[PDB]
Amino acid sequence: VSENFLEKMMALYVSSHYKNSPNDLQLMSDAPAHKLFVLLPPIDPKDGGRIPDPLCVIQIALEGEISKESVRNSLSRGQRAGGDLIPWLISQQFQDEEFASLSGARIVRIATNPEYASMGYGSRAIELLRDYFEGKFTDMSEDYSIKRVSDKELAKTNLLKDDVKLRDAKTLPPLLLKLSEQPPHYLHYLGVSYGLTQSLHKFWKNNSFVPVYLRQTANDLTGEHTCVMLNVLEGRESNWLVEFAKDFRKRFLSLLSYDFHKFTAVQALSVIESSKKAQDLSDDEKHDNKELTRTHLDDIFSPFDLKRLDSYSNNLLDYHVIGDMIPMLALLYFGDKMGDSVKLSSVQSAILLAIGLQRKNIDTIAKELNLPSNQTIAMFAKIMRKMSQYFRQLL
Amino acid sequence: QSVQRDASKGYSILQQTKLFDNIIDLRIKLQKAVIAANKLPLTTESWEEAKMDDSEETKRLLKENEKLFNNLFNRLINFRIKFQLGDHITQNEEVAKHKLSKKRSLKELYQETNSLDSELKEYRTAVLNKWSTKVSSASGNAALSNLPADVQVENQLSDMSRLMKRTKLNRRNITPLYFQKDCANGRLPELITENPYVFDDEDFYRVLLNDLIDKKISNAKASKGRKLNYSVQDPIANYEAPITSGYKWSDDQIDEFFAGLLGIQIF
Amino acid sequence: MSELNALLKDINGSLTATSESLERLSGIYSNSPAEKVSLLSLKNGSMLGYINSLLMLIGNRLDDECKDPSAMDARERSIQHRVVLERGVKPLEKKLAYQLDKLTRAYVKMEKEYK
Amino acid sequence: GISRDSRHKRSATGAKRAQFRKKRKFELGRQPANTKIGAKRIHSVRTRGGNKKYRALRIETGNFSWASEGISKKTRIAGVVYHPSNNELVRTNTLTKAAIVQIDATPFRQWFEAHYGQTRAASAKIESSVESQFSAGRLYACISSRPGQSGRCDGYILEGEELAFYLRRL
Amino acid sequence: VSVYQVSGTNVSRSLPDWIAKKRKRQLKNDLEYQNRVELIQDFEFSEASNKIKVSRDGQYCMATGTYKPQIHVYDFANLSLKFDRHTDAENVDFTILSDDWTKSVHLQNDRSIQFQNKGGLHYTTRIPKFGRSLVYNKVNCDLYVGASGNELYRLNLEKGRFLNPFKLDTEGVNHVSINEVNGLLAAGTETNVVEFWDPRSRSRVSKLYLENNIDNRPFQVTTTSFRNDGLTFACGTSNGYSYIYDLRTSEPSIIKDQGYGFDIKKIIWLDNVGTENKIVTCDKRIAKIWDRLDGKAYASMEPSVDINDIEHVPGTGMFFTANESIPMHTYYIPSLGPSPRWCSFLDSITEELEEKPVYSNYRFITRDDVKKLNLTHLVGSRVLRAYMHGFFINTELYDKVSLIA
Repeated sequence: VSENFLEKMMALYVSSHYKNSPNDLQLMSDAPAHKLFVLLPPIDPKDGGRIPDPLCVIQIALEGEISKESVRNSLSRGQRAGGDLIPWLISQQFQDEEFASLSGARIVRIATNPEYASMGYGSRAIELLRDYFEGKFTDMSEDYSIKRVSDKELAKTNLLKDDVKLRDAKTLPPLLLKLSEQPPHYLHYLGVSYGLTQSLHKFWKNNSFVPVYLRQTANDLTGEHTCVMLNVLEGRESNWLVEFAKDFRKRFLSLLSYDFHKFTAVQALSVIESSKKAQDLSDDEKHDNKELTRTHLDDIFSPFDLKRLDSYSNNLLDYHVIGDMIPMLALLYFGDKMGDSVKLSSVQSAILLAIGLQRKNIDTIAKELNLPSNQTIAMFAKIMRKMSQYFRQLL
Repeated sequence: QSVQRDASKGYSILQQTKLFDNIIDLRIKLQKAVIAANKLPLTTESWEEAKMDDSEETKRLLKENEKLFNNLFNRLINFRIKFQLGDHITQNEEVAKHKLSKKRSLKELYQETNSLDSELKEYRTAVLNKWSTKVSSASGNAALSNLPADVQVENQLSDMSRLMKRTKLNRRNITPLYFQKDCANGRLPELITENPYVFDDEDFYRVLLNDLIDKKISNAKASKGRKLNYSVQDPIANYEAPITSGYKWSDDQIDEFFAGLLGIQIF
Repeated sequence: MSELNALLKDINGSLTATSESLERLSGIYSNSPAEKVSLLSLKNGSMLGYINSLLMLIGNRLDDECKDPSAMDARERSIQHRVVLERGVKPLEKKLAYQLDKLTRAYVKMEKEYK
Repeated sequence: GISRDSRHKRSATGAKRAQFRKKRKFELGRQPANTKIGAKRIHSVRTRGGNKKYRALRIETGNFSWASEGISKKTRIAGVVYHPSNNELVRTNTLTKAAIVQIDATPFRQWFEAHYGQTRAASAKIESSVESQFSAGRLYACISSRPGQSGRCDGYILEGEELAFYLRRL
Repeated sequence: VSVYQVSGTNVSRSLPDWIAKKRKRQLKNDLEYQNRVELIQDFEFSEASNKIKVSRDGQYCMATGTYKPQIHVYDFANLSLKFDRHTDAENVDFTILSDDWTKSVHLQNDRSIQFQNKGGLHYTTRIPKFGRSLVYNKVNCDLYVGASGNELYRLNLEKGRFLNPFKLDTEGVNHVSINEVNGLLAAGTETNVVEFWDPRSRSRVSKLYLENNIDNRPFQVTTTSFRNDGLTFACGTSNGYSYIYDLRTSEPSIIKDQGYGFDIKKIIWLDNVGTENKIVTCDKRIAKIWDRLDGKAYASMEPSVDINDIEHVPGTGMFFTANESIPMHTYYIPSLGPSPRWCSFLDSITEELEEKPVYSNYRFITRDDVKKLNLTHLVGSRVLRAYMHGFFINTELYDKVSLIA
C-alpha cells in the first residue's frame, strides 16, 4: 500500500518537473528537515479505506534558527554551509544577521496534476498550509514514534540466520495523518525559490507572498531568473519584510535596465506591485515614503528643465527634447515621492517604466503593448501633463 | 466511519449554539425588568411611601410580583441543575436528582445558586486549562515554551475593584424612585455620573446583541408552425459547417466536470 | 397611577414571558453518544449564571425592606459570570472558530446529502 | 413585403393559383406597431391619399372612462395584465386594443370623493370589486383604442359581468 | 474612477430627446454644438434601440430599431452606418454567426426566426412557441431557442432540419447561454431554478435552486452568462440580485444586489480588458462594474435613459448601450483599458469629454419598503439618506433590517 501510494506522489512530482534526477528521492526520505505533505479529494465512506489519488503534493524544508555566531564566521569566511538556502542568501544579500535566526520553512516543490491545472487546487493547498503552521488546526477530540532496533538485538543476531522482514504493521503509524493530530513547528515565514514566470508570479502573488530578491544571472538551462518570495504568518512580527521589500523595489527599479530589460513591462509592473502589496500588509505608519521636498525638487531639476517639461505638456515641444527627465521621473514616481497626487493606469505605468527603467524606445513599447505609436505618445503626453501640474502646485 | 462522529459533533455544536439564541432571547426579554428594577426605590421609607401612594393597588402587584419570582427562579434552579448534571459539570448524579425533586424556598434557592456557582467554578478551572493547553500545543506555543485563560480570569478577577466602577457607571442616567429623598435624608451610606446602587450592563447587553446580530448574518394545429416539423428546410440546409476541433477541454475532463456539477493503518 | 405600580406591572409583564421562553427552552433541551464541546457548555453555564445574578439583582431590589439596595452579593456573581465570558471564553473560541465552522458545515453537507 | 392580396392564397377547391401579377402598392401591408409603456414616443405615417396615421411606439398615459359614473380622466398606465389574443404581449407589456391593463386610481378616487363627499350615500354605492380595486390603488382597464392606428390608448374601467369574466380569467 | 460619455443625449432625464431636436435649430449658434464630436455617424435609431452586438472581427457592429424596425450595421473602420435594412417585425434577439456582419440570425417577436445573408434576408422560419432568447452552438452549429413553454427549441443549420426539442421541467426559458469551453447550457427558467443540460447528449446535468434570504418575494432568472475560464457562472434575477457561482459547488460564492430592485438585463465578464477578476451587471437604469472576488464596486454607469442592452468592445474600455433614447449612449472608461484602435485619438480629447461621475454604493429603498421594514423612525437620520423617493441605506444594514422583518 505504501509502495502504491508512494509511486503516486512522484507521478505528480516528476510530471511538473522537466528532467528529474533520482538523487532527490534520497533527499526526501533521509533528510530530517523535509516533511511530506499531500492534498486529497473527499474520502467516500463506501470505498472501504481505498487510498484516494494525490491531487496536490507539496515539499517543504524547515530552514533557519541558525546560531547568530555562526552567521558572522561563515559570512566573514564567505563559506556557504550546506542547506538552509533562504537564510543564507537573504543574509548575504541584505547583510542581516537577525533573519538567519528566524525559523521558517521553504516550499521546496509544489506539484499539481497537469490535467487539473488552473482549477485552484494549488492555491487551496497553500491556503490550508498557511493555516496549519498558523496553528488553526487544533485538536478537537477530547504518539507516532517507532522503536529503533536496539543494540541488544544487533548483538544477538548472526549474519547467516538473519530474518530481515518488513516492520510489523502494528508498530507502524498511519500512512497519512490529519493536521489536528500532528502539531506544527513554530515558524516565522514561508519562502519559495522559483524562476520568475508570469503564471507562477501571478500564482504566488495571489498567495500573498512578497518579493525579497531576484538573481541578476539568468539560469543557463532555462534562461530564467530565480525569484525569492516570502510570506509571514499572523501573530509574528512583520517589520523586517517591509524593509526588505523596499530595498528590493529600489534594487529592482534601478536594475531593470542592466539585465531585466528583456522582461515584459507588464511582468516588471507586477513585480513592483507585488512588492507594494507588502507595504499594504503593514498597517503601521512608522516606515512610510517621504514626499518630495521643494529643495530636493530644485536639486533634481533646474528651473529651465521645469519650463521644458511645461512646454511639452502644452505641446510646444518635441518628444526628443524631453528625453532627459524620463529616468528621474520614473524613479520618483515609482519611488512614490510623487505621492497621492499622481496616479496612473497599468498601461500608463508600463509605458513610463519601460522608457524610464527598461529604457526601451517608444516604438518598442508600441509593439510590446500592441498599441500604435501615436497613442503611446498621446497617452504619454498625458502623463507629463499631470506631473507638470503636480510640480506647479508644489511651487 | 469517522464522518459519523464528525457529523454528530456538528449537531452537538449546532444544538449547543441554538441554546444561546434562546437564552439570549431570555436576557433580551429580561432587559426591561433590569431597567425598571434600577428605577425602583432604595430605602424602607421610600418603599412604604411608594406603597402609601396607592395602598390597595401596590399590594396585589407586589403579591402578583412576589409569586412569579418564586415560580420563575425555582423553575430556573431546576433548569440550572439539569444542565450541570447532563453536561457532566456536576458529578454527583443522585444529589442533583434529589434537588430537582424537592421544592425549595427563597433562602434555600439562594443556597443552590451558591453551590451551582461553586461547582461551576471548579469546572471553569478544569475547562479553561485543558483548551489553553490544547491551543498552545496546536499553535506551537508548546514548542515555544500570552497568559493562560484561567490565569487571565484569575488576574482580572483579582482586579475586582476596577470592574464595579464600570458597573456603577450610570450611562443611562437612571434615577431610582425617591432617590432625592433618600439622598437628602442620608439613608444611602454608600453614596456618602457614578451611582453605587444603579447597575448598568448596557455595554455588555449591546455586545451580545451585536454578537447574536453578527452570527445570523454569516449563517444567513400543424399550420403556422404550431406543431413541430422535423423535415429539411432547404434554405437553411448547410448554412454553416461544424467545427471539428470541439471544445477546448478534453471529453474525459468534460464528462467528468459535469458529474461533480453542484455536488497497516491507512488513515 | 403610581410610578411603582406601573413599574411593578412592567416587571410582571417582564417575568410572565421570560417564563414561556424558559419552559420552551427547557422543553427543547429535555428533548435532546453525542458529546458536547465542553468549552461551550461552560460558555453556556457562565451566561446562565450572569442572567441569574441579574435576577438576584432584581429580587434584592424588589424586597420592600432592601437590606441590600446595592445587592452586592448579586453584583459579584454578575461580575464573575461576565468576567469569564468576555476574556476567558472569547479569545479561546476565536482560535477555535475556524474548525468549528469546518465541523458544522460538514454536518450540514451530510444532512443535505441524506435528504 | 407585407401584402394583403388574396391571390397568393389557393382557391376554395384547393387549387394552387399561379401568380397573376406582381405585388401592387394599393394592396400593401404594414407591420404591427408594438406599443409599450413609457414616456410617450409617437410618430406619424403617410397613408393612401393625403391621410395620415399615428403610430404609438410607447405611451404611459391614457384617457380612460368610468362609464358607470359617466366620466373620463387621463391617468398613467401601470402595466398589461391580460390580453385575450396572446399572453406574450402581456409578458412584453405590449399595448393593444382589448388588452387588460392596470391604471392609477388617484384621479377617479379624488373625483369620487369630490362629487359624492365620501371616501347621497345610496348613489355613492358602487360595486364591491371596484371598491377593492380603489383600496388597492390600481384599476383593471380595457383599451378601447387602437394605438397602432390613432396613437391613443383610450379605454374604460372593467365592471360587472366583464370585470368578473376577466377576474376569473386572471 | 473616471468614466466618460463619448456620445449621447446630455439633457436632463425628464427632458425628452425630440424636444432637444427643436432646440437644436435654436442652439445652432452656440459653440458647444460645433465642439461636440460624434463617434459613429448616424449612431441613432429614429426612436429607440433594443439590442447591440459587436462583430468578433471588431470592425463592425449590429443594432436594431423600434420604428421602422431596422438592423443597423456600423463600420468601425469607416465610423459610419454601413447600411440600413428594414425588418417586418420588431426583433427580440439576434446573434452574428459569421466573423463579419454577413451572416446573422434574428429572433423576432412574431415567433419567426429570420436569417440574413450579406445580400439580404435569406429565409424565414417559424417556431411553434414565442422565443425569449437565442444562442448558437459553434461546435455543433445548432441554433437553440428559448421559448415561453417548457420545451426548448432545437434547429440544426447543418442538416437544415429542426431536431428534437429539449424538454424542461418548468415553463418559460427567458434566457439561455452556452459555455464555449465546456459546452454546458444554462436555461434561466421563470421559476427560481436554472436547468443545466449536456450539449453532446440530451440530458439535464443538474438544476440549481437559487435562494435569496433577504427577500421572500418570488424571483425569476433573467440572465445567464458563462466565463471564459469556464468554472465560474453568473445569474441575473428579476429582483436585481446577481449571483456568481463556481458551478462545481452549489453555494453562491458572492451575492451582489444592484440597488433598484429591477431585472438584470445583462451580465458581461471583463476578462480580456485586463485585471480579469471583473464583472459587469446591467439593470434597466445602471450598469455596474465590480470585482468577482472582492465584490467591490469599481465603476458605475448611470445614463439618464433606461438601458435595453449592454455590449463591451473586447480588449478596450469601450461599452455600447442599446437604450430607449434616440441616440444610443457610448461610454469610455480609460482605466480598464486603452481605447479601440479605430478610436485612436479619443485619448487626446479626454478633457473635452463629459467625465460624468453614491447611488452605486448605497441601497435604494422606496418609501413603501421603508414601511415594510419598520424603518420609519430612521427617516431624517443620517442612516437614511433620501434621494428621489427612496431612502438610501448601507447594503449591510439593509440585509440586517430585512432579517428582522
